[PDB]
Amino acid sequence: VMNRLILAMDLMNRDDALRVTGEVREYIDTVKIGYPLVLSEGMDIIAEFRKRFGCRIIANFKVADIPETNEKICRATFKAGADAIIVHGFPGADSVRACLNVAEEMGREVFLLTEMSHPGAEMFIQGAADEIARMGVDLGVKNYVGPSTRPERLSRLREIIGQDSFLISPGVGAQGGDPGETLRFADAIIVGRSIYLADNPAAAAAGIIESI
Amino acid sequence: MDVMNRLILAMDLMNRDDALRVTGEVREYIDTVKIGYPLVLSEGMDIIAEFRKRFGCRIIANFKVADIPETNEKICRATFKAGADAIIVHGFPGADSVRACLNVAEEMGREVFLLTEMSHPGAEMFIQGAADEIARMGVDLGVKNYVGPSTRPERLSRLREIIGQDSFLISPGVGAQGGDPGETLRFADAIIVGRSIYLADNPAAAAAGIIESIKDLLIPEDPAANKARKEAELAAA
Ligand SMILES: O=c1cnn([C@@H]2O[C@H](COP(=O)(O)O)[C@@H](O)[C@H]2O)c(=O)[nH]1
Ligand SMILES: O=c1cnn([C@@H]2O[C@H](COP(=O)(O)O)[C@@H](O)[C@H]2O)c(=O)[nH]1
Repeated sequence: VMNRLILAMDLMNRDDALRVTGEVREYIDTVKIGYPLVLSEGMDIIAEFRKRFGCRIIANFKVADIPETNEKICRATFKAGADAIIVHGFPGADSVRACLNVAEEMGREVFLLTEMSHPGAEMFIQGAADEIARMGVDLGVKNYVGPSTRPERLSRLREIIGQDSFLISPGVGAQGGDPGETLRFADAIIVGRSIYLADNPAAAAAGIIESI
Repeated sequence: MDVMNRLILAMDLMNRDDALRVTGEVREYIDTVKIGYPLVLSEGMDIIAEFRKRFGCRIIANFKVADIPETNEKICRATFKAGADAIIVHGFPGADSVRACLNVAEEMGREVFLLTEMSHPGAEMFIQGAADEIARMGVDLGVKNYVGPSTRPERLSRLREIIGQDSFLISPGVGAQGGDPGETLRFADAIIVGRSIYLADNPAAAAAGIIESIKDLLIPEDPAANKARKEAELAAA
């Protein structure tokens, strides 16, 4: 099946970002580009990564606005070339639907963020996570994001979304999540700092590929 | 901060030429412009510095920051380096995520606006239920600027009760979203208007008309005087 390792490229300058992604090109086929890089180098960086690496791109933009603005953000992001975009479910169904409509029109994918992996996630997001996942199912969402740091929550999310839904999980490495335990429930893991901060990113990526 | 005429333009057009033209047509009425991702993702972050260079207006980056602490810090640094005076941050992700933003703003001398409740229908599903707690979290963290819904003025008064009168509160949803400017300005310090102005056949006339409606509420310009006014409005509410 698919490669189970996704690189979160959150370096903030083009030279370092391109150099490091190039070094691990052999180990990953999907790169998640977020605002740290986009706000520092521009949306054109998406097209450049696709040209240089031939990878799929997930725009980790945590879309969380009203429907009208969400539609605009998705349209600009897919025109820039991203294959998928990560959307927050907490702002509600209408906001998620606006994203899905644009994705359906352009043949792209929406990933719904159900529960985040950081400590602060326990304050409000965790309590809404199961309902958000259910909302996703009701809306026809097929791609989800869940926390590597809480495997029991990942298990519960998997129960709600089913075996056919695709689940990716961040929080591996720097945040404390374990690749193996995470992959008992998620289809793929997201790894950022553990790879990109390393003196030898290729060796770091290779090591993760090894343990899984 | 003090917002001229209590009106903030939400400039969500997606091309530079139209955005600069409309803002230029209404600059005599406002001194605060809110720029979000529709414009930034289309024209680049350099658009913020261009607006500051051209108009001298205050710029609030409406980025709805909602990531983990580490990423939030990066987004705020990049945004403030680009010229934004303030940034809007979501509180649903928790206290550590908001704190990360506040620390950068404190270090760089900028401001953080905490979004407590959104104005769209979907806000009722999860946000509204967490809104009072998010506002209290903001108070506990030292947050001094907030965003609340013009579409639910009664929710705004409750929010105002939690944050006090010294906190600055702005509110979107007026115009296209159907929000009530009059009831909203009993509680918020300023309203945000996007489409009703930028999609108008004459943006300047649209802005002028809204300001006339605001001036008719007889809201004091002096902060101390409006504080007294707001205290009485809240007691009545
Ligand atoms: O619940 C979470 C936690 N983290 N991330 C993102 O995944 C990456 C994780 O990076 P890291 O491996 O360096 O901690 C970063 O881009 C981060 O914003 C999410 O999208 N959701
Ligand atoms: O709770 C809300 C609702 N809307 N907005 C934003 O405020 C503006 C309102 O625009 P409008 O006047 O065209 O409806 C847009 O930029 C929108 O993303 C918020 O920040 N928070």
